[PDB]
Amino acid sequence: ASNATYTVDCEDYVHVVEFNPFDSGEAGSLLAYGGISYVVIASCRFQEEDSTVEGIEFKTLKTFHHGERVVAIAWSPETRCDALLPLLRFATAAGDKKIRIFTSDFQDKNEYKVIEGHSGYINDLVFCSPEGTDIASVGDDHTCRIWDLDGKQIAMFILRSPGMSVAWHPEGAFKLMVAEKTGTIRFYDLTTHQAILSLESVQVPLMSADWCVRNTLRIGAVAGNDWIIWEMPRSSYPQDNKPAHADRARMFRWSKCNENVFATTGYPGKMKSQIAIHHLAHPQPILIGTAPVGSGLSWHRRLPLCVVGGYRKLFFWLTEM
Amino acid sequence: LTRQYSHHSTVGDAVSQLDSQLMDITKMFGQYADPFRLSECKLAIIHDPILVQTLWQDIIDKELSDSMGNSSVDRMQSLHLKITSLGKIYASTPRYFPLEFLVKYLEQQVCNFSWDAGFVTYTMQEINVPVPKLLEVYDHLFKARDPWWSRMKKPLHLLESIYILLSGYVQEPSKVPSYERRRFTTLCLDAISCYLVELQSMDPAPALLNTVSNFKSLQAKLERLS
Amino acid sequence: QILRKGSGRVLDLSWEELRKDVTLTVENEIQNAVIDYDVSQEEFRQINIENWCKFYTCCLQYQETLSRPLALLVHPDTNMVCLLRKGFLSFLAPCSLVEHLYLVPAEHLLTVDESVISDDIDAASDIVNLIQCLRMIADYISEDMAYLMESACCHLQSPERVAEQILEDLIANDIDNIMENIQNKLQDTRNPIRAIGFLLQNMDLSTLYGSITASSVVCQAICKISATRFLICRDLLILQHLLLRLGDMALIGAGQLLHSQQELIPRAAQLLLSYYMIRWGSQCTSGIQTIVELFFEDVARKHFPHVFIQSGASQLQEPLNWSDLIKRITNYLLQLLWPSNPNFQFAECLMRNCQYTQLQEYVRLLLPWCQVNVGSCHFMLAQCYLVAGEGHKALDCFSQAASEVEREDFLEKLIRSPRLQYYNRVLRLLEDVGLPELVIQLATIAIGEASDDWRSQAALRTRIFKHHLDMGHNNQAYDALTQIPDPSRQLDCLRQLVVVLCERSQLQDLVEFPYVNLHNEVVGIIESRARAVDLMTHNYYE
Amino acid sequence: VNLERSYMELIGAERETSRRNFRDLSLRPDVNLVIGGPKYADCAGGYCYSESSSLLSATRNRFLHWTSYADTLELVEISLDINLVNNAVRLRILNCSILPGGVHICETPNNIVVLILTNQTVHRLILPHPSRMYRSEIISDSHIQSIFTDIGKTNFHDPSNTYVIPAIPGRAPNTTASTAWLSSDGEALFALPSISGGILV
Repeated sequence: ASNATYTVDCEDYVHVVEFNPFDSGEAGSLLAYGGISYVVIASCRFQEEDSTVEGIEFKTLKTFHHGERVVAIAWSPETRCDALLPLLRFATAAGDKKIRIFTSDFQDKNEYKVIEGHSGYINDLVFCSPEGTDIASVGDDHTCRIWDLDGKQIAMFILRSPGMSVAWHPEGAFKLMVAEKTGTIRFYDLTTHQAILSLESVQVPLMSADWCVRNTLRIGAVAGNDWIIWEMPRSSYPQDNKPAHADRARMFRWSKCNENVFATTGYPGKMKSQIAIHHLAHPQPILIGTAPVGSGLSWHRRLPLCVVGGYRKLFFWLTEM
Repeated sequence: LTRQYSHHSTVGDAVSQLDSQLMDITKMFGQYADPFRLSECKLAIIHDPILVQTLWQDIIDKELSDSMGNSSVDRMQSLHLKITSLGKIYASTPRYFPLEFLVKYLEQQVCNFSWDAGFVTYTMQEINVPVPKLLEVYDHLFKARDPWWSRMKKPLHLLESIYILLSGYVQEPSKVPSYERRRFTTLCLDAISCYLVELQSMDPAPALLNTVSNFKSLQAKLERLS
Repeated sequence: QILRKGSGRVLDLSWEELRKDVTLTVENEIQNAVIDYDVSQEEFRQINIENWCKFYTCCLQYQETLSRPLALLVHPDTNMVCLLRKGFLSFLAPCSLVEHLYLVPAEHLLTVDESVISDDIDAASDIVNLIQCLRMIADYISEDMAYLMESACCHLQSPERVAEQILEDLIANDIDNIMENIQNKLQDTRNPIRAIGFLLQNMDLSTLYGSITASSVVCQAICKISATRFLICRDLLILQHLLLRLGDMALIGAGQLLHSQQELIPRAAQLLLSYYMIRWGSQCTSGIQTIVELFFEDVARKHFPHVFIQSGASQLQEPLNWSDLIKRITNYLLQLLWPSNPNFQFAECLMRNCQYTQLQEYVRLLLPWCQVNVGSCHFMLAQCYLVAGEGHKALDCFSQAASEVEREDFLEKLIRSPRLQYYNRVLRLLEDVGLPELVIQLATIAIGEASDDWRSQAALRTRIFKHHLDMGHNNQAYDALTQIPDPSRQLDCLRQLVVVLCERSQLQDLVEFPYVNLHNEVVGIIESRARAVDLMTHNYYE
Repeated sequence: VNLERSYMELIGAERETSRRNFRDLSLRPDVNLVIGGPKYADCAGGYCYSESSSLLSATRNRFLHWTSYADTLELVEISLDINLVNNAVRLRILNCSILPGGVHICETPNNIVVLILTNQTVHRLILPHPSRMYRSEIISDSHIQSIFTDIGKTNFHDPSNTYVIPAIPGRAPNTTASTAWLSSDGEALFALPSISGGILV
């Protein structure tokens, strides 16, 4: 088990962690993490980006009182730290089945809006517009729902099982990916409000799916114990299927810098949650990390670096390319 | 394996062919590998581990039906002797003897047939497995928290087996070379302190109170021996 | 076989294998039909439809050929009737009276012997006229409207509001004056409500027949009965809302008003919701089995020797009658499936089985309208959430299930204060999953329930101490240790704290921590280890 | 009298992905392939055992069915009580088209006798009666054999069991009418339309 390259202390348990995938106009990479009753927004700078930094410079920028356990965080594309018009916008899902949109100027103006209408737990959410006006959410009510920033439901797709992950297509307009617990991944067009296509996993339950940003034909997921890769439009069947974890895989995320590298996490388990970093050319994980109990997995935008939340700590692994 | 496969008959042809002429290595390996288990002989001739462990378990099973048809204690003794002789055959090789798979699997059989708790400790000491190495295996198996022991309604019986190992050791100290005894007694006091903390975290009962009393008495005797 | 153009020996493919095999075969034909790299999305969709259509029409032509009619087998002594078709065997089973009347053609419905429906000729005639109105609705329901009702059941929408919307659309589109014809036949019905109540009431050896064919035939009988009776219940609800809007053909009436409102609303609520729940339950081993066939084989069938004995068949000399026995088995199975039995088993079996999803959906569809096994449903749902990693929702569901703990055998078997016993069980579960933070939170709640039992409080506080120590929360572990009421356990926890902090080299915290009269216990422990250990020093002496 | 007026069709779904491992048996009678012979329509039939209604009988809820098309007879034993092992046989009578209604089953105290008429041949099959197969009340259910289990041991080429219909007085062409039975003395009899308009026995 590799030790984490960097470790940052947190006030409480980290339930979710997400790097800002967008350019905020700052030299540092923005990071959001959700606790039991709060969301923290921080800036991270690494020695690999700036030779004036020894290891990791971690600065808390803002803390938002949430009052509920945060389960998912989505960054808005409008998020900017530019000194002329700073705007922080992100969405959260929590155990109360509500979405909260937070807006801040990083000064005194801190607003949040509550969106209601899911009848079950929300499992995942994303901003599903380049303009950052629309939010997609999925949950245990067997719905995928589309919301404006006004909290009005624009659209609703009835699922055949609980929606487990949702992702916007990185290049193609109007394409939403929805991963269902029974192994089906569906693609929806938000203009026509129609399902375009599905993929099926060989294993169940399907727990997380992500798009490869560097190769928009590739989808990766975790189902049962295994990680699964599809290459579109070649087949509805997996191209690759290999073991990820000895007992239940939970999260899958593609590296933002390398189309052959991805991370998986094991389920919040008695054997301390393993992070496994995989490279498609290798039959085994290139790195196996241990986090004592960790939830959330996110990749840095530029560096070959991933973060996992744990017990009062963030753990960072740099992958040698 | 003769005695194993209902006295294996083919083992007679195999032993006569092995006596009638000298055999070449390849022929020997293939034939005997597939035919009867012989990982200790394979190790000796050369001089998948999981597959070898599975084959050893299958060989033990054979002994087990032969003995199904015998006295509960007679069957036990038969298996003891067979295992002992064949382990002495592969004693110097650890790849031809799953040290961990074997202890786990035999303790599952002790639970299934419900035998004595001293059995495995006594058998491994008679093979000349060092008491420190045997304690390391038991401590590892206990710390592994295998759900199997709880499913069999007998984790306290597992810890009683551990107690029996350690008691045998106390009572016959020459079983550990004179040059390790101090370090080993300290290791026992540390281990017992951990076991007493875990036992005091569980619910109270007569049998538990007797086991706590036994370990406190043993701690006080080890402190006098240190 | 024909699409592949290939002489491959068809392996006895499993059905999942056959599905993958169809998919890959049609995808390959689509990829071959896409000649240009720049196909518009519309042209690609059109090509996809054309290729699947072509495969489907091919399956149809073979199914037509296998479906070709053979002959009849009638057993002289047992009266068993079989329809021999070209591809399969069908059995003819007697139809129940309600299904007979709904399904018979309108021309033959006029020649039914009213004496068989009821000893009461007028009740028999009213049932006949009602069934004719249900059919005039059934004949004008579009597929969009039938789907809108089935969608409403699946999405747990109110079937009543949806029956009303369907009725508005039927009236907006009444080109043939059908509403006038239904109105005219309803005027010929003397007591439509008694006829409605009769319909609703009639709709409300273990080794033998253990085969998969018998299991499928029996469970298909259940599916068709439940589907037919779901439509009858939908059309009956729309008709009941029309009868309410037409009933205003009069003043409400006080006596009629009070009596009708209480009686009808209670009966109706105890009616449409129950029918919807039964339909949802019906909708919910090298052979393909349905979840109902699985439940029948594993649970329901084991109870049939009791159903057979309770019926007064204490004479082992009565011959087996097929008609009586199938009707009894199917009614008893409907009660078990119908969420009206305390069995508490299909959901538990799903929780202990690899499948969980289907069990969540089964409980979702059942819980709003079925009041039988509600605690057992919450227990099953809690297991599904625990396996899904949603431990807080699991705890809420386990807490709801605890209330049916009164007169409960399954929870009594675990025991052979009740809330503290339940929390001790959930604590063992959270320990085995390896979630120490939640174990601390739950053990802190369980100390509140432990009120006067200092032994349970000592055990729970020792457990909190252990998990804080294992997590490295040294201050919180020390605080938990000071709260232990048992001095013996407190000393053993103190020994564990001193050892773990020394091994972790966290010597500063250990210095800060204010031991009471036990400063010399530490020196005695370290001295006992020091002298006991070898000359090679570490940091005990230091 | 519950006047059970209507019935409903219940599909006994053969959901076994095992096609009932049809013990394919091919009979080659000494007869030539008639090119352009009458195409008979596909037909089916069934037979119920004596004492099948008796709760202590070994024949309880047991019956036979068959389908015949062209040169092929598919025979099946079904029990509603127990899954029978080896309960399906596909008999192919090469070059002979099975007559519509040409299959007859007769029961005796010791045996089940299957009598088969084709366009050109008559056949007799002798199977053990279910009551003679089992001498011990202690049989585990998972191993109850069909009467067809030992069908591959019957000598079908025995002249006691197969006969070729002579051309004169012979059978009338394009007729489907036939019947077969056992006499009191255990003899097998087959009746068909003669070319002369009489009955050939």
